[PDB]
Amino acid sequence: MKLDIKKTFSNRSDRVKGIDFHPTEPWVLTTLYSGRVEIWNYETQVEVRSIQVTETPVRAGKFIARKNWIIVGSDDFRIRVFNYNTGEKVVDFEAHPDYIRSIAVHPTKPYVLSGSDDLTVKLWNWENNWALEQTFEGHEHFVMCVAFNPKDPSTFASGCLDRTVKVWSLGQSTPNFTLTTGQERGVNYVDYYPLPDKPYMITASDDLTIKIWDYQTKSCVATLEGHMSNVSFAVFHPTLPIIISGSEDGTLKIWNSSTYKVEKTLNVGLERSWCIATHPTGRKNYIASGFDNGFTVLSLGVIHNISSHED
Repeated sequence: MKLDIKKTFSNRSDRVKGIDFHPTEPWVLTTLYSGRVEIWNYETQVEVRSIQVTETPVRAGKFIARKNWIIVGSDDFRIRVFNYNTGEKVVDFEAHPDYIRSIAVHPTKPYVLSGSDDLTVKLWNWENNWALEQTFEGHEHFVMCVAFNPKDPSTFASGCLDRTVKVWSLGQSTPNFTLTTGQERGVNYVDYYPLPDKPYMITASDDLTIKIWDYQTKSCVATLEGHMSNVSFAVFHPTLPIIISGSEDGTLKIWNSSTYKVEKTLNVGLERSWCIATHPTGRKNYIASGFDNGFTVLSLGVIHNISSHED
């Protein structure tokens, strides 16, 4: 209901394009516009590893903690996987002949999805030598974001500058459905509400709007306005009744996920916001965002009756 937002750690660096939390260690992975990737322990404030991977932007990065890996994608067209304990480069392959925008990791099968400016999503299988298993075609502009449905990870969503979201089934060449968003400058980000109580998705656009979608009715539930520049992302928090968005206006916004009204605007002083992560297990309700001048990790904390000053 009412939240106390605390700044756990902020680190100034080059522009953070991708970010991810490790599920069991208090670490965040950041992928930078300079071609560097970094892992930081945000509780001790100590850098655990850094790698100059390339001299092009690294826009996408995720942990594959069950394999002790990070996986990153860069504008030089390549996907690279590193063991974060040894530093070994496990694989290095051309994934797409254009920029890689987004990487998603399946929760229980050895699958990774990549979305690209080449108009496609690709599925890679690490238990079959990182083979290209399937290319999902049908989008008509840059594929900006890919995300598995955490409630049914045999399906996933792609968001695209062609103004659509497509939801797909692994193994099938045509989408289960296509959502025409009416966000006329395209979709930069798509995410799922993670719990069973709502059949919802969410998109963010350069047209300054965030939209909530019902995948049963294929309808727009709500439109959230307030950002003054391109909206880079918007996500449902996995446990708290809020949506979190970030924008080239330099702010994070927190919105009520029931009424869709804004609640807070946070300016953490790092210029434009590009990316978001939420802790996989909800530990301390940690969230993290990457910006032009670095990243911040925040803890969310619910305010109970003793301190909420309701009387």
